[PDB]
Amino acid sequence: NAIVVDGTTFALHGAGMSYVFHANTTTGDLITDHYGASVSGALPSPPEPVVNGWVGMIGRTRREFPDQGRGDFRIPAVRIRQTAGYAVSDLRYQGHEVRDGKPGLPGLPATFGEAGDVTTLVVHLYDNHSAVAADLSYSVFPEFDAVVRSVNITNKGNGNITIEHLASMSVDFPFEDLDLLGLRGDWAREAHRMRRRVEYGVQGFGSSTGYSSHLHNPFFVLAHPSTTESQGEAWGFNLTYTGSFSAQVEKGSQGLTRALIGFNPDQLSWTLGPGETLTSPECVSVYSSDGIGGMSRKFHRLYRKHLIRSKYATLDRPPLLNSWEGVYFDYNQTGIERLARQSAALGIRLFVMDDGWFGNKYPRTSDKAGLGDWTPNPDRFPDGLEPVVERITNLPVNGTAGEKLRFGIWVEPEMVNPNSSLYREHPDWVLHAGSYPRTERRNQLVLNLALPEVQDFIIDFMTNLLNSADISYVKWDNNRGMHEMPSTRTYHEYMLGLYRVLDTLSARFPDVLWEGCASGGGRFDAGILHYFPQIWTSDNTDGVDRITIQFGTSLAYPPSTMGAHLSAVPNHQTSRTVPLEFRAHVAMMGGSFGLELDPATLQDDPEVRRLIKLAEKVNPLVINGDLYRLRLPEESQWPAALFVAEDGSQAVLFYFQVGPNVNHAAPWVRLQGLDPEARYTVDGNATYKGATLMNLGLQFTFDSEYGSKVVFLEKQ
Amino acid sequence: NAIVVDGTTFALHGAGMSYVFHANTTTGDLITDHYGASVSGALPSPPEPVVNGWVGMIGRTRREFPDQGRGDFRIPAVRIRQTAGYAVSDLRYQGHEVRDGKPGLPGLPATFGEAGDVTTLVVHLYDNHSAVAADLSYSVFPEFDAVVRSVNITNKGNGNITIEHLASMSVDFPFEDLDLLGLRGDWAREAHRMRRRVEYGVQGFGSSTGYSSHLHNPFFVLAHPSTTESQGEAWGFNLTYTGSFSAQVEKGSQGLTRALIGFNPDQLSWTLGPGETLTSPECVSVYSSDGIGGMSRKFHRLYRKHLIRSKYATLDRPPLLNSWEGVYFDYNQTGIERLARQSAALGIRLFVMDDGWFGNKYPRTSDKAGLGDWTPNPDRFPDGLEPVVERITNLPVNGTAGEKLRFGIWVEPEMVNPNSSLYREHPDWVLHAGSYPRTERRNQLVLNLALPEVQDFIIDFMTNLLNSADISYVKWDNNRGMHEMPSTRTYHEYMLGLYRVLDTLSARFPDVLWEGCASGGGRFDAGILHYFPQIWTSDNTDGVDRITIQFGTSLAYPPSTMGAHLSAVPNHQTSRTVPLEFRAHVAMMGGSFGLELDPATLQDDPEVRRLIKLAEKVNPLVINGDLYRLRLPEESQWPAALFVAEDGSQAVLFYFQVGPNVNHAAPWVRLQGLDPEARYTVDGNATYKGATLMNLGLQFTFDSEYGSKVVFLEKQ
Repeated sequence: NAIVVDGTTFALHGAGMSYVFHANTTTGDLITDHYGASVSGALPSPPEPVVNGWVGMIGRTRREFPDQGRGDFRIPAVRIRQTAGYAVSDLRYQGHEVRDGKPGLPGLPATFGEAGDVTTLVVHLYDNHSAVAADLSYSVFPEFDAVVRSVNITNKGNGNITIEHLASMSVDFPFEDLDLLGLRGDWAREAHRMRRRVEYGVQGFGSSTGYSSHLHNPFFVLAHPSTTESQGEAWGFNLTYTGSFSAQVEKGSQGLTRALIGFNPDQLSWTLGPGETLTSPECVSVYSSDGIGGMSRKFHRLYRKHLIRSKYATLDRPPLLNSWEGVYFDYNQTGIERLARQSAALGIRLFVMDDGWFGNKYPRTSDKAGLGDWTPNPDRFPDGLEPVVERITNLPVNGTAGEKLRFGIWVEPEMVNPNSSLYREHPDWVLHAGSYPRTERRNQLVLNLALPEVQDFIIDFMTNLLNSADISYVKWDNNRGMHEMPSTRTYHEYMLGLYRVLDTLSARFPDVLWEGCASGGGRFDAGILHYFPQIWTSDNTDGVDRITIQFGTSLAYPPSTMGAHLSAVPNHQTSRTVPLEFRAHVAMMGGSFGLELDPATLQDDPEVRRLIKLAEKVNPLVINGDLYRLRLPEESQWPAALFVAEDGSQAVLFYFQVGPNVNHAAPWVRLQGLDPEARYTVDGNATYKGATLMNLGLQFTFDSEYGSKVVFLEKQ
Repeated sequence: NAIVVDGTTFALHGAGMSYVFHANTTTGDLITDHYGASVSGALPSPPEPVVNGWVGMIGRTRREFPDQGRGDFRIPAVRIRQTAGYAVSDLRYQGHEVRDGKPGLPGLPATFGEAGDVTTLVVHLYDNHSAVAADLSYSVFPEFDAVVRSVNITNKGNGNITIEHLASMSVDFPFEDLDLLGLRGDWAREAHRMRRRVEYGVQGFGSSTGYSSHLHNPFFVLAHPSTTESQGEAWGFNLTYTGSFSAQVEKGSQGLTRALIGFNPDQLSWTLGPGETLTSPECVSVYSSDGIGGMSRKFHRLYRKHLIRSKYATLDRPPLLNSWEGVYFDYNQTGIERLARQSAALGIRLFVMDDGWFGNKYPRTSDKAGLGDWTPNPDRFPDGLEPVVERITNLPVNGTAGEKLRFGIWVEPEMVNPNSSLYREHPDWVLHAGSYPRTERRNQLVLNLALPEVQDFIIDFMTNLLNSADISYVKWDNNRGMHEMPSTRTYHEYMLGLYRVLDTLSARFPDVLWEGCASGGGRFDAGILHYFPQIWTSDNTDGVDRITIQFGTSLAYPPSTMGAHLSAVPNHQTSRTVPLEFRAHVAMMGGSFGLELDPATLQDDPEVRRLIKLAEKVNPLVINGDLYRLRLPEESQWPAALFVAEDGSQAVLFYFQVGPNVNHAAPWVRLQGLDPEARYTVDGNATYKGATLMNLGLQFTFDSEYGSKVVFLEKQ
């Protein structure tokens, strides 16, 4: 009984969430009644508001699919330029259907589930005067208090129409003070938490790169001002889409707040011919009454159970060594094998050969050539790739007894250098607008994945690459945004093309571990997580800054999803030097731990082998546990996080001291998410009751500029 | 004409400040009218308030010298236990006197000036029921907008009275929003700026250590919430005292705000026999209508001209090398001359021998023995101190053509180790209370400077030490607070003793550079500064923390006063590693630049030598210039300071980037204090108008974790 229909009243009920709206059988419009904690039985209906001035009754109600141009002066969820040239729309309720389970989304990633886990309501709207239909989908995963929404615009007329704006999700909030949380950043500093009070007017963010981007993530939280990581009410929203997007919160004149996410309107002019349909990407919505952190934990469990479809969602990731920051472009066969040998002697189970291996006539010896020609470079691999992959995958891994090293490889399929062979043959494969200059970023242009030719070029050279040697890992990079485009339609057709490609290649190679990447987290979104079980979090590999970046990213996405590598010091992006154990402890909070340096530069082998076994020990709890962000880096210089097994048997605490703490008391870190009346053994020694660890806590002191502790808890 | 008297109205006028109060003919009370920017002529009087409830008229007025116990329930400026046992006091105006110049204070440090720079009004109050006189002094330095206040209480009856509380200055503000600024800290983190809204109730701070302490400085600012370093009204208050203090700011039930500073009342129980007198220390107050930075510049120029009496107040300090961090206790004759030789090799002009040189039967080889025994250790100085100091003062200074190195020494006169000959001889000289444990801090006790025996002991061993070799610099340290006291009287009696000793010694050796110290800034107050031209700012020598520490101290005291040493890395207090040029540039903001490291551990002699020459070049501006804090380290990671010559012909700009600035724009630093129409050549290259440098500014970028720039300006 997760969806309940009485009359025109639709109720979606999770475990501790409820979402209730109804159709007004006088105006035909869908009106929101409640989105929050559980309600049941009869609900109080609001007294009718007195109407004065220009704002009519339509400007005073909470709406679910608001249009503009018939009296509502607030931001709309939809804009349609009709065939006759009006931008008016009057979509009136027509009927509905409830079904158990969740239909797929055509050509797009979506959450999925079976009849027990999820129930779906589709509501049908129709415009009599313009012959346009809109179908609104609502799915409830009741276990996670999640509501997944998406919308369809179908043109049933006889001329064309243009969708000038189409929000995936559109919720109207009652009059109450709200705070908006987002993640903002840029290259080497993605996912910085920002929190601001919602003001009369518009605030929000989006992306115009054509991808979800480093600048803003397609994610935001509305909270009461008093809401913390563990107290109070939060509403999260996540767009399942890798393209441009727009997120907007508007507190209207009357005091109700409108929140909406979907396509970036400015890159959506979607012509619909008679009989065509536009399908928005899904938006996943979570409510929590247990603070922002409760909201995150439901997201994390939902994505790990009903979004990440790869067989690695719950499997542990091998500690890897990536060759980029250790060797950059300057190597050949000889060096790659040197890195692989030192890798397996240290206990690393997977070796990744990053940029620099490909191109022939135009070799990838720098930023400036070879993207597009995806065959090994004979100057560097004279007998091909397969014999080197062969010798690398015969190296035994230290401290393992049995297992041999695995090999992975870097690719950037959507891109081409002008100085390449592919570009010389197919210069029209790239994104461009007529005769305008083809602007480069890092000397490359973007391939037009809206063309089926370009799609099959990528599908084919990756199928051939993965069948040419023993490759069990692919890092799929993407190092610039879209600039000039042959039409506004191409923004979303590129993404439909990329999804066909990612869908084919990941279904075709289910045993490859695929890592997304885009100069780090430039495409860190649920859209990519559907096909890839993990994403390179950031090119910033500095211990101190990775704590801010990993904490912010975990606001929406599960730590299982985050790649994190121990790097060399002084750090190549910050120039900051941080001790080796601090750097490692930070990386162990990523689902996929690894090294990214020349192992020749690290001289304490027993320490490194000791940190790699610790990484393997904590990796199961990071993959499958629940995260409690005990102390945020934004609030203090002692950030801390707690991973609790889903069944409470075990926990691991990461606790850091960032600044020096000169001549001063240290705080107490208090845990949460334990059993108050249970006993827990802390790091094999003392034994405390759950209530003590949660209401008193532990205190750690350091006499150093940087300090860190990884502490294990066993229940009894 | 700085003091205008009209009947019972008293007006104190400065360049842009007026301070106006009057005696109420009917009540005898001194009422404040205005403490702010200039007024003249007739002043508007407040309409009379309506009285309802328990708070009578006395609780609704602005009072100059408030008592309690006659209907004013607000915090009082004085409390006297009369001979009959009452704590009541009705001091009424009897008369006044205006004089040119300014009297000194009996036994206490105080500001000074001759006729043309300062004028003084004394108001006589007298209580006829109890025979108690009180005399309030107001002095105006018109050029600096400074009012200095102090009060004597004289017992003129036939019994004893007790002064249980006596504030040095007390102002009632009208009803208006106020912010309170102070300097808080502890060892190795002195002088952190703090700012808070003033609230209904009490707020403030003080010292219970017997000295002015690292924990709070005897200083505070009242400013409007909108007030910045360069805009708005600010009222500063500074207590010229090295002992315990209390500063309280109370917003009363009616909304007037009472500010008071003076003796700590809990450490003041002063009994006056018939005819006896108590003098409070003076309180300097500065008003500025040009922001908190304008108030500091007036404090800085007033202290340099009218407080710091040493001949070094406006003399350049020689670059010095201190042995403490390079060698600690472990050395003898041979290592001291090594350090001196190497120091002269770098261009260092003054070599200071720090702790560890003294002691005989209980040698000072560590923290645990020898304080009290101020003869040179024969195990470390077999032929005495004079032969070594002779060879040291013969070393020529490199790049100086002629000058010979000077020698300095460290002493801690007010302290004794139980393991010392002094203590076995005179065990009763230490501060103690009967048979209570003599609790130690850093293995030492405090000598009771209230006893003339102790004073004459300190004068004698310092005079014999300074006459026994060619010593031109003394570092007077003091490494613990007071604990047990033979009586409450002793808190102030100690200070009167300490000041007699500092007066005697500092006038007996006017050509020694005296530098105060107390575990860094434990006695960084106007009291010491009267006798010593510079003070060791903090034991923390980390370059990043000294920015905060030095900017903070500069809120009250001039940069010519602050000692700063370039240290080695990793830092001994923080463990931080910071680049040498950064470290060096931070230390050039203090008046006495120095080195505190073993010269053999230097990565670059040529770069050190070039940095010492740069210190000698910036020093005249730091000693005599006006400080403009352009950007505060509490507000961004780009702190900046500007020293402008009094005549505006030259300026030095210090600019810092503290953390890394990864992939992000940098701010503009905008100057101030220049002539908008003059032209100024920047670092011998470009030439810009003053308005351009002030309204647009300069921009600096960095590819590193830590950046710094020292940029010189010359009028044309």
